[PDB]
Amino acid sequence: HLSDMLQQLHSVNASKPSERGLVRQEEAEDPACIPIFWVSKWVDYSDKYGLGYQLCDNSVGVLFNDSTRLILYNDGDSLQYIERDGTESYLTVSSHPNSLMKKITLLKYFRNYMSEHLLKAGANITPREGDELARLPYLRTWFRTRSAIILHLSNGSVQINFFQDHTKLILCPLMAAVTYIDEKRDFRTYRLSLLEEYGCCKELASRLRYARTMVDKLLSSR
Amino acid sequence: DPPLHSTA
Repeated sequence: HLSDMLQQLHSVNASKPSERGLVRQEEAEDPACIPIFWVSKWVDYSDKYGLGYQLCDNSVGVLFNDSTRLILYNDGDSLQYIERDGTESYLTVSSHPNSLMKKITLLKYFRNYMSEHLLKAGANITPREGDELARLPYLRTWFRTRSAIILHLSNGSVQINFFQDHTKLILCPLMAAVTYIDEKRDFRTYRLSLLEEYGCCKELASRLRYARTMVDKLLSSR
Repeated sequence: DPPLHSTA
């Protein structure tokens, strides 16, 4: 879907949504497209350990330097491990697996740190309804630019948090939608096809051009 | 102690 995201972001930009006679992005709204998952907290420690993240359901994930991942579930006991090829495994905290015991204790540092010291993003927003027992999405790859950090998940999502103005950009290619969060922390969910029809402001257009550039980077860092 | 993290 990373390639499908290019085709959606090409059409909206080729229509030039800020250069219109009258901008009406309120008419492009669609609240029923709100994502199920997004990254609420992150911790860079890739110089030693890896990047750790927290999803909106309080689940904590961590991506190690050798491209291996270990996720802890919402009950605080269930552990899912993904290997350096995309192979998944299931085990528990109390019933201690000795081979991963180092990574469990490292995960715990990330988990404690985020619950104690960090601020939750998109907090007030009510998430979308999903299958209760379905699998969690993990982190495929990430990179940092000057202006933003780019988070690419395993469910097709791409999230882009901007550093200076605290704004965030969630891209969902499956039902073709974008969820915006401004600096004053107000959330709006848009349909991209309707964002062509009716257009948007300058800051939404300049960040939808910038997102497209990050997608091209995500295809090139492989 | 991390060098970098999300909004604190």
